[PDB]
This record gives sequence, structure tokens and C-alpha cells, in this order.
Amino acid sequence: ELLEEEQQGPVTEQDIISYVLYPKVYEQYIQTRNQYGNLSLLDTPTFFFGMRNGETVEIEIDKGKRLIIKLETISEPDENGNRTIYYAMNGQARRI
Amino acid sequence: IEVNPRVQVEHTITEMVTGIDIVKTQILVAAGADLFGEEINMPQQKDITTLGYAIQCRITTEDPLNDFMPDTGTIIAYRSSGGFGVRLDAGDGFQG
Repeated sequence: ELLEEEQQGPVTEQDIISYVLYPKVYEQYIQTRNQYGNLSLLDTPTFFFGMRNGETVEIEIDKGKRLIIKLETISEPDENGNRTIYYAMNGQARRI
Repeated sequence: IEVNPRVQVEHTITEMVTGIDIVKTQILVAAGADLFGEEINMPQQKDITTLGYAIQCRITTEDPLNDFMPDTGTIIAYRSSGGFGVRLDAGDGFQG
């Protein structure tokens, strides 16, 4: 009930003892997975360092399915300290 | 002159004036679908007409100023048009 109430349904038997074994640590993983998704699919260097200008990274997602991300440039911090990253993902231009 | 046993580049023209999805029909015909069944819905011959007129042309890296020599370079700017009754099928022409 506790987990199903915090999340909204899909709670397996693995979650339960994981949580019991690691109260705070499990919760934190949930916080991150909510935010960033499945990180375990990133290549290690990209996991620790991200990317550099003009670099292209393949992320294997499923047999025949993958994200191709090129990082074009990173803008200056605007008046609120946000930087605009210029991306190209799967033949489509994106901004973050 | 000849027969072309397949789709051609210029097939879009016909689709617009007859209102039939040639390409979709190809998939349905291969699947075993009867023309006059419920998937293809081919009008009977004398009920197939033309609704106005349709024109196609092609944009090629051919330079008309050098006996149509297909220039090899990079696209750094691409502005497609769009419009009601306008149809764009994008090949080698995009942002990057």
C-alpha cells in the first residue's frame, strides 16, 4: 500500500524487499528513475561525463531500437543561470 | 513502350486526383485483400474519376548551370513550404 500509494500501481515483489533492505536508498533510486529514466543503458563514459561539443552517442535501447544523440553546442547562462544545449536526436533538432 | 511492375516516384500525382492510397493498397493486396472488400474500398472503375489536376516536380542537387552536375555538399539551411493541397516527400533535404 505504501509504495503503490507513492507510485501509482506497478509494484512487484522485488521492489518490496529491496525497499525493506534499503529504506532510504531505494526511495532515492525511485526519485532518480522518475527524473532521468533508465540510466543503466548509457555507456559508462557518457554516464560519468556526459558529452562534448560535436560528439555523437549511440544508446542501445532494444534489438534494432536506439537513440542517436549529437550534441551541437551549449549556450551561455541566461539571466537565470540556465544554459541552452543544442541537440540533434534521431534526425530531429532539439533544445534542453 | 514499357511496363514498370512497381510504384514509381510520380505516383503521388495520381493519388491526389483519384483519392486512392496506391502504396497502402500495395500492402493490402499483398496481404490477400480483395479490391472491393472493406480495407481497400476501391471504387468500381466507372466511379473512379479525377478531381481537378495535380502536378509534381523534383528538387535535385543537379546544378542547371553545369549540365546538371549533382553537387555534393552539406545542407546548412532548409525551408520547406507547406500548404493546403501541397505535398512534401522529404528525401536528402533536412537541417543537418
